Amino acid sequence: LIIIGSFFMLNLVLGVLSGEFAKERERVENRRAFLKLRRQQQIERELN
Amino acid sequence: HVPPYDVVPSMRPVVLVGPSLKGYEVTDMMQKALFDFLKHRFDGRISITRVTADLSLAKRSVLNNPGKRTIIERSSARSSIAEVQSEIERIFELAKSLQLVVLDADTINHPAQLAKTSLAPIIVFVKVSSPKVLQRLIRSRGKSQMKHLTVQMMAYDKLVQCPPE
Repeated sequence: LIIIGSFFMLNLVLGVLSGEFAKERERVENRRAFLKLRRQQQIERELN
Repeated sequence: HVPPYDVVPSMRPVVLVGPSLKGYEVTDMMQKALFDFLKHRFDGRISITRVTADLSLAKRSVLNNPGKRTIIERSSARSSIAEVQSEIERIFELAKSLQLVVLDADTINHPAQLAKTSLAPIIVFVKVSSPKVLQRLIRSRGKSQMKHLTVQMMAYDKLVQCPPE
């Protein structure tokens, strides 16, 4: 009961959530925010 | 009728073109640090000369002798062409002495401005990678440069758009 009910379901929940977070990162609106972050960091390195 | 040979200094003088405009803080320290290292590392073999006068009026096919004497009271006799021409050969003696020399000219800010003359010097280009960093780089000096910032960006990209060659 513990292994199937508690440890196996926890494995699927982590598995399904992790897949969803990977897909959310590559969304167009999310990628553009990261691209802005990368450019802003490149300025800071050169400016220093 | 360009001659096949041109008279140039035996040793090439070195001119450093600033990021945007010489005579301003951002460029001045941007040049000063390099000038110090030239003094220190190569001490005893490099002499530094600073010319406050202009150098862009160095012409060889204008006339035989424009304004030969200061008593002619001519337009060019009392103009600034007299000392500019007198400083042209000043570089030559330094070049014949084999001791390396630079040009701390505060008026030239573009490579072709001093490319048609007989100096034909080594041009060293110091540039910021992007205009975005340069703008905030000017901001660090203070409010004094904020009055003059706008024209300090137009002088940058005009120098940038020049071909790297």
